[PDB]
Amino acid sequence: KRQVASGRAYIHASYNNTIVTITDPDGNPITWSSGGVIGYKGSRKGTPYAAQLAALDAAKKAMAYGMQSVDVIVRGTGAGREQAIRALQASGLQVKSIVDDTPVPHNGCRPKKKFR
Amino acid sequence: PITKEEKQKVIQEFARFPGDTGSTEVQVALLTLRINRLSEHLKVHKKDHHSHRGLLMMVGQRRRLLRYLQREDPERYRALIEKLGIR
Amino acid sequence: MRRYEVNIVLNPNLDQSQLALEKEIIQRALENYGARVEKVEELGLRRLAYPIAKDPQGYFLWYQVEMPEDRVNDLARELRIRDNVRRVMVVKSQEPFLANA
Amino acid sequence: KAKVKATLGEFDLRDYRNVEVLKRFLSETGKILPRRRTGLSAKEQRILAKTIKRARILGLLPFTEKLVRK
RNA sequence: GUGGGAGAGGGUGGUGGAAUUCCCGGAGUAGCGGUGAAAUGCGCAGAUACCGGGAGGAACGCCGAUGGCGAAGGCAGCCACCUGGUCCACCCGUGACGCUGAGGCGCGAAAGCGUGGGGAGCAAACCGGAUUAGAUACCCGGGUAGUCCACGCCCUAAACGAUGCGCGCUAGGUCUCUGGGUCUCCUGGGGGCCGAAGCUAACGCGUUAAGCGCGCCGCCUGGGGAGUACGGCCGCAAGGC
Ligand SMILES: [Mg+2]
Ligand SMILES: [Mg+2]
Ligand SMILES: [Mg+2]
Ligand SMILES: [Mg+2]
Ligand SMILES: [Mg+2]
Ligand SMILES: [Mg+2]
Ligand SMILES: [Mg+2]
Ligand SMILES: [Mg+2]
Ligand SMILES: [Mg+2]
Ligand SMILES: [Mg+2]
Ligand SMILES: [Mg+2]
Ligand SMILES: [Mg+2]
Ligand SMILES: [Mg+2]
Ligand SMILES: [Mg+2]
Ligand SMILES: [Mg+2]
Ligand SMILES: [Mg+2]
Ligand SMILES: [Mg+2]
Ligand SMILES: [Mg+2]
Ligand SMILES: [Mg+2]
Ligand SMILES: [Mg+2]
Ligand SMILES: [Mg+2]
Ligand SMILES: [Mg+2]
Ligand SMILES: [Mg+2]
Ligand SMILES: [Mg+2]
Ligand SMILES: [Mg+2]
Ligand SMILES: [Mg+2]
Ligand SMILES: [Mg+2]
Ligand SMILES: [Mg+2]
Ligand SMILES: [Mg+2]
Ligand SMILES: [Mg+2]
Ligand SMILES: [Mg+2]
Ligand SMILES: [Mg+2]
Ligand SMILES: [Mg+2]
Ligand SMILES: [Mg+2]
Ligand SMILES: [Mg+2]
Ligand SMILES: [Mg+2]
Ligand SMILES: [Mg+2]
Ligand SMILES: [Mg+2]
Ligand SMILES: [Mg+2]
Ligand SMILES: [Mg+2]
Ligand SMILES: [Mg+2]
Repeated sequence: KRQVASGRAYIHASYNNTIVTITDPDGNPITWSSGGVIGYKGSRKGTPYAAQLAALDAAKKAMAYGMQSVDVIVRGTGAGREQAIRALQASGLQVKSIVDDTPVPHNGCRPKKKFR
Repeated sequence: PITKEEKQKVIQEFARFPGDTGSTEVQVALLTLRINRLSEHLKVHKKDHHSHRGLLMMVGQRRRLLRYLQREDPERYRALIEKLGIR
Repeated sequence: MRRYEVNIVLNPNLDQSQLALEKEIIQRALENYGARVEKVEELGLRRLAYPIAKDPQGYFLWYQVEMPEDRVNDLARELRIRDNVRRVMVVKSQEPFLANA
Repeated sequence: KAKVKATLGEFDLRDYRNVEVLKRFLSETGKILPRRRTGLSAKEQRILAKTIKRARILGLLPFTEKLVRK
């Protein structure tokens, strides 16, 4: 009910999950999917198969609003971070560009015991 | 800090003769000025401890030269101390 | 008196009434702190590398002065007071160290 | 590959205001290149690091950028 | 003395962006998170993910190093003020003024204590969920003292180079920081690696000595008991010598 036909796609890939949002060129989202939106429940979400299916679910949701041109943004490292990109180029959506924007601090916040 | 303008003003005042740069009187004069440049810097900045160390080494060196002057010629020692207001 | 360099970046939306005011204000602040101005370079509209005050550009000034040293930080305080004034960076002057000479 | 100082002129290493030459020493991101890629000396790189940080605070050089690839 | 030089040396104020958290709004559905799997937890009062705006505290990515400074502890954004140490060139000045150093005095990471703040993230204790034979733990979700600041205590350490300080002497090669120089190099002062003579029980050290010597201080004399008991000094206490 929007008829955007162009916009951005953010891929937030973690080791426990990979999640995709589709927005308009201003940043406001349209639809989205994840490893939990599709049937997968547990650790299966941070797998490259789930990352592929979640990417393709949001793509078909964006076809409803009429998306054709897609700029891709990626944040984080995770199993299936690349399988989501590869799924998106062949999603019918013509991929405009791909940018890695994973936020890196300047050593400002003390990490949890796990990360040290 | 301590510019070469103020530096020469002291050397020529305490020189035993024109051209004298290293007399015991001149060294103690020079040392004592940086004593006061630091002791007035340490009235404030009481938490500056690393600069406090350099001060102790200057006093030790100043008293080391005064203890020497005492042994060789006690008069110029009194003429020096009375001129600097020490001890 | 040592020799310094002053960098002032202000809002690049001012007309001439506000631009002349902001700068003659800077002149007034330099007089009150005893800044003998040696030379001036005005770059003006320049593309910034990141948004500053939500604005993508900045109007650039540069002064080289000779002033007493103790008064510098109070001079930096006096300049950031103005709303239009955004960046104030004061650096002690140094020799142009050459490389690949 | 070439090195920065190799393909360059005689420039002021303490000038934080010359972005055109300082843009050469930044990577694709806003990062500062290692010595291996700049061909600079020990004392030279230490001056460049500080002068780039000066340009960063003046909004002339970026703190960080976005990679377009992968 | 003079003239130069490098530096996360220190203190004070100021200041910049990235990131986390929280708040506000926009937009947006059904889960996010987390693990070897999971569950407590959070989510329809609308989270996670996205854009914008705001607040707050703490820590400084790349540069960054096997690097530099410091007596040791230890010191990383940037700017400025105050400031310490040290190194080189000149061969100018004083004319043994030197070295060590029982006491004393001062410094002394972290933790802990007091008063008053501050409190984003992290996180003893503790609250939970798991795992397990059991979990008083590692893994997970929360979370107070505390970590930060000011002022005053505390005086411990693998406070490590497990090597006290100063000097003189005794093959070099090579990597490096920073000066000077007649700038393939020479000459100093630091920081590394090989290795002559030699030392060492061996590993290894070897112009930064653990070599040859000299001066002075500290300390050692089998393990457990025991850094405990007593006494003393110090401390608000914990406790220290
Ligand atoms: Mg999972
Ligand atoms: Mg302002
Ligand atoms: Mg410093
Ligand atoms: Mg400092
Ligand atoms: Mg909201
Ligand atoms: Mg549920
Ligand atoms: Mg609920
Ligand atoms: Mg619930
Ligand atoms: Mg509820
Ligand atoms: Mg708050
Ligand atoms: Mg590093
Ligand atoms: Mg050193
Ligand atoms: Mg250490
Ligand atoms: Mg200095
Ligand atoms: Mg002579
Ligand atoms: Mg002579
Ligand atoms: Mg003589
Ligand atoms: Mg001594
Ligand atoms: Mg003692
Ligand atoms: Mg202590
Ligand atoms: Mg502490
Ligand atoms: Mg406290
Ligand atoms: Mg936590
Ligand atoms: Mg925990
Ligand atoms: Mg078992
Ligand atoms: Mg149980
Ligand atoms: Mg032993
Ligand atoms: Mg010995
Ligand atoms: Mg040279
Ligand atoms: Mg050497
Ligand atoms: Mg042998
Ligand atoms: Mg060896
Ligand atoms: Mg020796
Ligand atoms: Mg031995
Ligand atoms: Mg003993
Ligand atoms: Mg016994
Ligand atoms: Mg004990
Ligand atoms: Mg007794
Ligand atoms: Mg007792
Ligand atoms: Mg008592
Ligand atoms: Mg004890």
